[PDB]
Amino acid sequence: GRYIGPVCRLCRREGVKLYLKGERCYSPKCAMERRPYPPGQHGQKRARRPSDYAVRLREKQKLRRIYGISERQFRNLFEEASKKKGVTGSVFLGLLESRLDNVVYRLGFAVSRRQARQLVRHGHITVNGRRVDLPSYRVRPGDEIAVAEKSRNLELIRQNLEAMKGRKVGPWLSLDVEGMKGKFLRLPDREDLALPVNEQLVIEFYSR
Amino acid sequence: PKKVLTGVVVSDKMQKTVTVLVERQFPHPLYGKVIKRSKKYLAHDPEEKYKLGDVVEIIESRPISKRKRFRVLRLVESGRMDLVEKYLIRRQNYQSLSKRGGKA
Amino acid sequence: RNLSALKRHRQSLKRRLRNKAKKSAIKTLSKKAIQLAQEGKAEEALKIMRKAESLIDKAAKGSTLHKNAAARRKSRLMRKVRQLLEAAGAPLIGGGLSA
Amino acid sequence: MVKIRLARFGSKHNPHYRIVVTDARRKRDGKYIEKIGYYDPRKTTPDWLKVDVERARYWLSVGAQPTDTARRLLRQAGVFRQE
RNA sequence: UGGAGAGUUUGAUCCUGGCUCAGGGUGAACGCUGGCGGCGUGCCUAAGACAUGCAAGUCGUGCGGGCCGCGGGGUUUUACUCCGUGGUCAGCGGCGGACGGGUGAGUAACGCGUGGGUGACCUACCCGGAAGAGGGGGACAACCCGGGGAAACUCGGGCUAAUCCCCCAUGUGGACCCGCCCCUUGGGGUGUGUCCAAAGGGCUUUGCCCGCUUCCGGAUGGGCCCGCGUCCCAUCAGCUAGUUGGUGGGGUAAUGGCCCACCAAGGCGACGACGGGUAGCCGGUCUGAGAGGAUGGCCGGCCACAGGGGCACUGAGACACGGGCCCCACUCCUACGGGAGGCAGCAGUUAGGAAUCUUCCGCAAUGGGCGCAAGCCUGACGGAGCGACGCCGCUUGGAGGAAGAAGCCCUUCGGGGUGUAAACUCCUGAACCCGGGACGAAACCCCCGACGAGGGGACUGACGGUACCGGGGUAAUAGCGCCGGCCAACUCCGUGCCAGCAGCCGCGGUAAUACGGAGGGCGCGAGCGUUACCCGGAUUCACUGGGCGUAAAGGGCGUGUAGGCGGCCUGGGGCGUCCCAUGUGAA
Ligand SMILES: [Mg+2]
Ligand SMILES: [Mg+2]
Ligand SMILES: [Mg+2]
Ligand SMILES: [Mg+2]
Ligand SMILES: [Mg+2]
Ligand SMILES: [Mg+2]
Ligand SMILES: [Mg+2]
Ligand SMILES: [Mg+2]
Ligand SMILES: [Mg+2]
Ligand SMILES: [Mg+2]
Ligand SMILES: [Mg+2]
Ligand SMILES: [Mg+2]
Ligand SMILES: [Mg+2]
Ligand SMILES: [Mg+2]
Ligand SMILES: [Mg+2]
Ligand SMILES: [Mg+2]
Ligand SMILES: [Mg+2]
Ligand SMILES: [Mg+2]
Ligand SMILES: [Mg+2]
Ligand SMILES: [Mg+2]
Ligand SMILES: [Mg+2]
Ligand SMILES: [Mg+2]
Ligand SMILES: [Mg+2]
Ligand SMILES: [Mg+2]
Ligand SMILES: [Mg+2]
Ligand SMILES: [Mg+2]
Ligand SMILES: [Mg+2]
Ligand SMILES: [Mg+2]
Ligand SMILES: [Mg+2]
Ligand SMILES: [Mg+2]
Ligand SMILES: [Mg+2]
Ligand SMILES: [Mg+2]
Ligand SMILES: [Mg+2]
Ligand SMILES: [Mg+2]
Ligand SMILES: [Mg+2]
Ligand SMILES: [Mg+2]
Ligand SMILES: [Mg+2]
Ligand SMILES: [Mg+2]
Ligand SMILES: [Mg+2]
Ligand SMILES: [Mg+2]
Ligand SMILES: [Mg+2]
Ligand SMILES: [Mg+2]
Ligand SMILES: [Mg+2]
Ligand SMILES: [Mg+2]
Ligand SMILES: [Mg+2]
Ligand SMILES: [Mg+2]
Repeated sequence: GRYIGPVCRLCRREGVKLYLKGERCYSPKCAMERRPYPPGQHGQKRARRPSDYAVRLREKQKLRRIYGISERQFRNLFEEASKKKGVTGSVFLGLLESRLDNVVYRLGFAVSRRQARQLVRHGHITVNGRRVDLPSYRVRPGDEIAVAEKSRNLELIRQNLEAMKGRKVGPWLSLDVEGMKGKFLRLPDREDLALPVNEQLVIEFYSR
Repeated sequence: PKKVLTGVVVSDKMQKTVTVLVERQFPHPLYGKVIKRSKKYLAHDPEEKYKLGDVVEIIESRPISKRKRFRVLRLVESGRMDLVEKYLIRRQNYQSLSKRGGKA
Repeated sequence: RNLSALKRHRQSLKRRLRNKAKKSAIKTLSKKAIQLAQEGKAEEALKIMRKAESLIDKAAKGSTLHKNAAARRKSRLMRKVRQLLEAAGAPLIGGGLSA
Repeated sequence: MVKIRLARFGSKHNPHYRIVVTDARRKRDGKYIEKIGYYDPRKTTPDWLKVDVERARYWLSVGAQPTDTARRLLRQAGVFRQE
């Protein structure tokens, strides 16, 4: 699964500006401009008061789609976030952000996270040493995350990483640019994230 | 430890044996009220000392016969017809309750 | 067919007879002792009782009886033999019983 | 007869034996009498063999015959002061 | 670290109340669809019947042989006979076949669970301690003749060995009766009397290894007894002659009415006896905020059964799944007299069914039986095979328009959608192709040392050239259900209470977002739907946590038995209740 289809149609079904096209987005075309109305032949009509249910579903879909993962796999994390100690709301995001495919997008190795899960599947990424071809691998703090030695000098790599020079990352990541590495420092806070979602809703949706 | 129950000799009508009624006072599983159940024990009485109406401690013992598995440890209090009467009348009412109310 | 652990079976039958005979001795030999005890034959009664206790402990040794089986069979013997010679007799032979 | 053997506890292609005293009649992986250590043939940890050496000499002192391939684990973890 | 509600009785309302929906679960099946691995899992029916193959043996270091050999002897030579060593076959004898593997039929029961009892007992092999083996005799198979039977097999006669059987002797010690003792259920002593021990093999042979005998402990395994717990029906209220108890005897390892002869007349029941229905119990499992409800499938413990019914033998242990006997019901052989079988062992076949797998590999690892060992046996087990049956991880990178003779839509060809969404801009490179290649395996054994002492560079891999690792490299499967409210998702055409849909309310009668297409949209994705069942919502059996003036519900009224319940004060007791310590609550 992992969707794999017209990405930018859902960029506007959900509503807010989504960044799954990578840097294809900043050039006025993550579908955002021109037509900010939902896909289909009914995109331009005034909708009605959505049931309190809808706005949960709609808010939860944003979160699932922004990290682009299976619902089957998405729900499995929410269970182990309520089961875990501490605030169930933010724990969840700490785990989404902890997924390796995302830690590669976050560390600006690939312009898109969607385009970055394929980067991992093809074993271009190491963790503390050994290769890892698993977008599901949960990075723990202290894990230095680097680019493959043999596979180092490549097309999208050389380009993407050079444009990352002169850029900083989240306070929970350090990065070495001229040696492509950088540890995973800390599980990010709710404040440390700029996510256009109200997770409290997303809990409410599953706590139905 | 061989268990030790205490109760009332409600029957002497046997050769070297006495029936001892033993009550147990326990709280109810779901409903919590305290309830009173009981059962009769056949106790081994050698020199047929313990007579009817007496209150004895019985003790778990090597088998003497079918279901007769207790020996009378020691006497506690002497006689008390009342305790037996409570038991006697319980069996009296049974004469009703049948297919009808006969002339008995 | 033919599992040659049926050798085991025919071997049992050989054994079955040995016990069956061994204790069929005790039966008709014990019976004799208490018979002579009920007439107060005393000397005969113990001369027979003595060899009957022996024949029991013997049968115990192997497999026929073993254990308390031989013991109580021995006890149920002497107990009865004595209580028959004590009905006017006096163990004046002094064979296999304590003074 | 009471023995000291290895009971299997890993998974498919992952042997994890567990060192137990048990009656020999009883099945391999059933209600054993007492566990006194573990074995890991793949040596995947720094401690791939452990055994309560005190208890071992108890059960030995009352005739627990150990398997030839479990004996070698005890000689190994110094259950006998051999030299 | 834990609790959501909605639709539906009305012209409208508030109650009451049922029905349905949203959640979680599955050893599932059915439809459409189907790429990859890993790990689990897989007759719920017929405990119906079963072809074929394999599934429990082993020991020549217990004993004597038979058959096919080969060699060395005694004789001048042959005949006759003596000794040694190969291969093979069964017999005698020891240990094991009572474990392991299978099932859920039966059982409402001390069967199971939990906690105790055993002065009421047993325990092969294993461990520790004390002591002992001297002398005689016997038999039955194998074999050797002979007879019966179609067969399965069976009968008579003769010989022989042993760690097979038996009589004497030794009595450390043990058992028995009877006593002077201490204990107190049959627990320990102690005296006189009687009674009972043994086996021999092996070598590098007079001193080592494996055995043998009696006894005391330990450990392990087990029998029996008791308290408590354990489904529904009262339209099942009375039940019971071994029935209940006693003295005595039988029997057992041991208690007991377990069994027998006599004597007494008891025992049980509304706190549910007796009868009937259903079911293997538990650890656990699903659900639930919890209290509770449902369940007992994999795995582990216990129990019961091995075509149905009954029975003993052997043994430390069996009422004995692959042992014996008898009856019955089947299926075979049958020379009609008779005989032969028992997959609920692993596969496998047929039947029934909506539905449930290979007649595969291996002794390498683990475990078990026997053996001094070498080794053997092991469908226990370790792997593989089939099935989206389950769980988890993973791929189908994605930057380019629109020509209906009955399927590219949107107002009678009209206004925009599909949608950045490619049959072709870059980039990485599942499949696939070359090469390396496992861990799992070190013991048993032989060497040095006190034939357990760091020496085994003895030998050992079914899985499997598999996994993993490195090099080469191709844009490379997407379905399914939904879109009237509950319930996320709306438009056109066809159809006119027809064809149909439908979980509940309901939609269709010519302008249908509800039927059937189409375009578009939502959900989920190697899966998606349907059916079936469990808990949930359901405070709808209300212990937490409901009710009865009119909604369902106060007995027509009384008298009173059992039971439930009980004013004020003081004192003893400590059953309920509370607290501390502790043993148990395996995995
Ligand atoms: Mg044999
Ligand atoms: Mg009405
Ligand atoms: Mg209406
Ligand atoms: Mg209304
Ligand atoms: Mg079945
Ligand atoms: Mg030979
Ligand atoms: Mg042989
Ligand atoms: Mg019944
Ligand atoms: Mg019990
Ligand atoms: Mg003969
Ligand atoms: Mg002998
Ligand atoms: Mg002698
Ligand atoms: Mg049943
Ligand atoms: Mg059958
Ligand atoms: Mg039978
Ligand atoms: Mg035996
Ligand atoms: Mg016997
Ligand atoms: Mg049986
Ligand atoms: Mg058998
Ligand atoms: Mg069989
Ligand atoms: Mg089978
Ligand atoms: Mg059929
Ligand atoms: Mg299979
Ligand atoms: Mg083995
Ligand atoms: Mg297997
Ligand atoms: Mg190795
Ligand atoms: Mg070997
Ligand atoms: Mg060594
Ligand atoms: Mg809606
Ligand atoms: Mg429909
Ligand atoms: Mg129309
Ligand atoms: Mg429609
Ligand atoms: Mg509809
Ligand atoms: Mg999946
Ligand atoms: Mg309820
Ligand atoms: Mg509830
Ligand atoms: Mg209430
Ligand atoms: Mg109500
Ligand atoms: Mg009315
Ligand atoms: Mg009314
Ligand atoms: Mg009234
Ligand atoms: Mg009162
Ligand atoms: Mg009061
Ligand atoms: Mg108290
Ligand atoms: Mg406790
Ligand atoms: Mg536990």
